[PDB]
Amino acid sequence: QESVKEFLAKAKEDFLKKWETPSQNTAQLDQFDRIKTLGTGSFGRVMLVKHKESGNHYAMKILDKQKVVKLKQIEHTLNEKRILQAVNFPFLVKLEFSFKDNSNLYMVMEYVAGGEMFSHLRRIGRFSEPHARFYAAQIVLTFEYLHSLDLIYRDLKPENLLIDQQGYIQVTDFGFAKRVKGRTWTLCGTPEYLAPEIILSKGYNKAVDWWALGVLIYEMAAGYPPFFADQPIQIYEKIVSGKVRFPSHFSSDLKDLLRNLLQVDLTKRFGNLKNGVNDIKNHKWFATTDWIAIYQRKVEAPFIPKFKGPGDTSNFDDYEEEEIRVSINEKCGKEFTEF
Amino acid sequence: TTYADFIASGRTGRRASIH
Ligand SMILES: Nc1ncnc2c1ncn2[C@@H]1O[C@H](COP(=O)(O)OP(=O)(O)NP(=O)(O)O)[C@@H](O)[C@H]1O
Ligand SMILES: [Mg+2]
Ligand SMILES: [Mg+2]
Repeated sequence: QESVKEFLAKAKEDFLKKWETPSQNTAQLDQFDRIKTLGTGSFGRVMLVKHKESGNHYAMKILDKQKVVKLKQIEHTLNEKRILQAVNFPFLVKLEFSFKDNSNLYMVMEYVAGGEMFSHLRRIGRFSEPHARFYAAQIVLTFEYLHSLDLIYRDLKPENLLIDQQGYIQVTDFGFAKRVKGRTWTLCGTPEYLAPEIILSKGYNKAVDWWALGVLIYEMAAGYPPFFADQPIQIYEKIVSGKVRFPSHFSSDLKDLLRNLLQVDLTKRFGNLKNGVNDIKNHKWFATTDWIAIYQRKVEAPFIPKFKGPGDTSNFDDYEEEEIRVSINEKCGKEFTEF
Repeated sequence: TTYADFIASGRTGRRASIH
């Protein structure tokens, strides 16, 4: 209790220095050879690249400025980079470089070669409770860290969780991360993971991350989400109804934890009560969890992904490749001045 | 089964964010 309090105080001091004076322009495009796409999204893609002078591999997120502007994502993109360059935690992907050119924004991260949790989860089907609990503990600690800095993460899902070479989680995709001391209103996230208060255009706070943790633990342990359908609208209807059914194999402890996380009533949702994150850490489902040992990465991982060597992408799906164009004219220069 | 209904649904692949 005393060690954590001090740890968090120092962590905030470190974060605030970088939040106040962010790193900028720490590489350029011709310092890397682009190899293969690791994942695609609405504003661009993430590519495996090799840094020429070091020989190191990295994962380069490329965002088309014009697409960002068209989708009204300027502030979110500025949030993403400002926050990711300032944070430091064992389960958060490291931003190694960032820069921009006439056409694009670039965030170059450590390459996490084990692939998305998503792919392993879908292939294997579901994770056992101890396997799911190992991952869940890392997310609990990560949210304790992020929330202490007044950050809301807002996109927890297996697609945004990478497995590292030691079998631990690296959270990626800070696209919707935001530093906020009051409530906020943006409808964003991923449909299956949205808390009811997001859907109902209520203001909301960090409690939405704890709801999303409930969804993640359920999906990890069940192999499917607690609220699923063919279309987002049908998903939202189910979320707002709030009724959750559990697989026959779920432990009583798991069901109890999930009823308290997937709680529509904010005055009752775990992570949001007087005792905060401790209601979760002290829950019976987590009785076997050594929280400090997880933080220190001393716990044996349930699953260690296959790695053939540097640059191996076997743990990722293949994607269609596209030329990276850079116009001779600067696009959206003023908008992205601080990036 | 709930599993079968999920696997037959259109949202078993990677899910994009919404904004
Ligand atoms: N550091 C990394 N190491 C390895 N793979 C990564 C890394 N960062 C991203 N990826 C892969 O690239 C994908 C896309 O990155 P992401 O930052 O989630 O893009 P996005 O456009 O914000 N997607 P979303 O908002 O979830 O629809 C991820 O799902 C991973 O498969
Ligand atoms: Mg993503
Ligand atoms: Mg995103």
